Amino acid sequence: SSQITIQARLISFESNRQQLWKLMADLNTPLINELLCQLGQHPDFEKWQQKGKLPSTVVSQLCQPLKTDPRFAGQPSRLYMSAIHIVDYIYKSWLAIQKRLQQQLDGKTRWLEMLNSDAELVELSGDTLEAIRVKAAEILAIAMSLSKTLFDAYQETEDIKSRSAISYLLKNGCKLTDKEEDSEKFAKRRRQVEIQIQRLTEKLISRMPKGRDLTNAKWLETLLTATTTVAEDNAQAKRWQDILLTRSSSLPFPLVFETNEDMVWSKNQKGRLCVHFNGLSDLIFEVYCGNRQLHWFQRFLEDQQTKRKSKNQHSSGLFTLRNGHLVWLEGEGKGEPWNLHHLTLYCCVDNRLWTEEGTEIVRQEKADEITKFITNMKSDTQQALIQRKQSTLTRINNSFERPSQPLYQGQSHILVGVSLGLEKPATVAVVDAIANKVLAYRSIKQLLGDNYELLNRQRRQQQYLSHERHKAQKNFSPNQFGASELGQHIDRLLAKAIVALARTYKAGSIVLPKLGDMREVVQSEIQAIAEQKFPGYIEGQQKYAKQYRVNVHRWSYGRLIQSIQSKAAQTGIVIEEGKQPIRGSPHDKAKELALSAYNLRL
DNA sequence: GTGAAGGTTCTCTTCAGTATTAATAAGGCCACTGTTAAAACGTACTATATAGACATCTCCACAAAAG
Repeated sequence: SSQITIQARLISFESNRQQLWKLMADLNTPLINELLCQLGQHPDFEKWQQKGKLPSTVVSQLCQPLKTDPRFAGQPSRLYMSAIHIVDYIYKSWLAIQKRLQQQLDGKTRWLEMLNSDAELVELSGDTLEAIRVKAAEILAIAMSLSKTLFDAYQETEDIKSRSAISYLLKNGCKLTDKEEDSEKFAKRRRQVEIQIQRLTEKLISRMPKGRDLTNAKWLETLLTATTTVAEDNAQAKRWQDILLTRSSSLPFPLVFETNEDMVWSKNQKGRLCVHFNGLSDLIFEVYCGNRQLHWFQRFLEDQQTKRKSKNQHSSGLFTLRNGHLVWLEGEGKGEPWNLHHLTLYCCVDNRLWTEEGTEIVRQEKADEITKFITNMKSDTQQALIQRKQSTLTRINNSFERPSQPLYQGQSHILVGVSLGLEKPATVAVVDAIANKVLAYRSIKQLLGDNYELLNRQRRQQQYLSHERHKAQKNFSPNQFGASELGQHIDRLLAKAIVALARTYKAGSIVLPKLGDMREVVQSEIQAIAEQKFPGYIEGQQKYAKQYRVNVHRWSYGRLIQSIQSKAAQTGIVIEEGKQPIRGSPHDKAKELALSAYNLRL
């Protein structure tokens, strides 16, 4: 996770900002909207959902006739390209989501079929429980990936004895068990799977990507319709209401510049770094950044100047800058939108390209990938692709003469396990795995140190700000706020503390748990309990454990994992994934998480 | 004639998914019975511990006959 974003304000005189706003809002965003509409109507759309993959070129092909439609014709080539990238990534995202959800629904539907109680397994096997227990002992002795191997063994073995023995073996977590099945805990575990299947089935009714209408013409024409026309029935009037409540999108889609050299850097005579974008060189924007990021923007000019001095004998494949996003940030107050909103550039950089040693890491990664490509790839334009790839492979050998910082060296036998929990967001154990000894624990309080008071602040603000929103909603007041930025701050403080401890003990890796989807587990567990406690009373079921379900939906385990992954990559510490045990305290969970990831190395 | 804008391709994704070890629970009012200590409280079949109205025997003092 070595890619990170740095940002700066872009400043320019009003006519440059107005011209860019009108390009984005009047042409580029309407084009994106049109591409999303046409792409969702394509005759292959239903087979793209089955593959879960979009064709590499279909957005580019749809955009070609639109580039000369009077609605969209006025744009530079890179703005059409940006619109293509926006639309292509949206569907690459959405088709990947739907594909995995469909696989989850199919997987659990098979499990629901093969989850049979011992009373059902007796009939469906025709064998006594001891007989299927012995047959499961044989099938386990052959399947010795074990879970998948049993799922593979189940499907084509139509022999109901072995098929039931696999069912019995899978019910217990791929192992034998002597103890009797508690019939109500089984019936609950069956009911959980039905709820999960239903909730997956409902999630697969997701909407197609909606776009951003900045005119909101549909709202005003619906208002005129609903006020002067009789609704033909309740369903038309409901559709009218649903439109009238829909909020207006203020801001256009950002521009995306996937060619780092489509940002051209310079220093003006007042000494400020400046940038202009390919196709819009007349609009000079001035960089206004914090000094904590200035060294990156200075590097972008130095990388640009280095390759010009070498007459392009360097490769921009090793430019520290990777891509840019050009974004309008919503301004407070009033004005024309190019005056109200603040133009902001977000630059992706790869942190390894800062140093010379890290650049050598990237160079070999580039060289191996391109040598693979050239070997596997072998038309005129496809031969031109090979020649560009071969030019890259030649030019990445030329050095940028970057700062030298020796790479981190961590001991392979020292690991940090990080236990994640709802009550204690992180707990760490430094384990010496060949010694099987814990070198150090730290609690959440020791990780946060002097910041530990922020953790009670978060809980207190989450309560307070929720209640103030609840009160504000009843007044239709816009003053609705929350603690997300404090929560993000805490997760970043924890990430830095964990990695600093890992560096201090020379740990080779940080071990993080494969939590899965905690929210759908908790939500289906609690619903199965509540349906027994409040039969036929839906509101009673939804009130049951409401605050626990809320707490689990706020638990930011993904954001914390992501923050740890970024900080570890910036110091070259390996991340490993392990299985967090359910037994024990957060300290013991962290220790056994660490040691299991060591033993799982094969 | 260095700089600006614009062109071009990048493959296949029949793969990934489906199993545990699971925590005390996460429901709150209303009324309505029915237990469950455990506190408050009428009164019984007893086990003694006296207090004192009476009955009893004993020791000592007086009239009739004989030398």
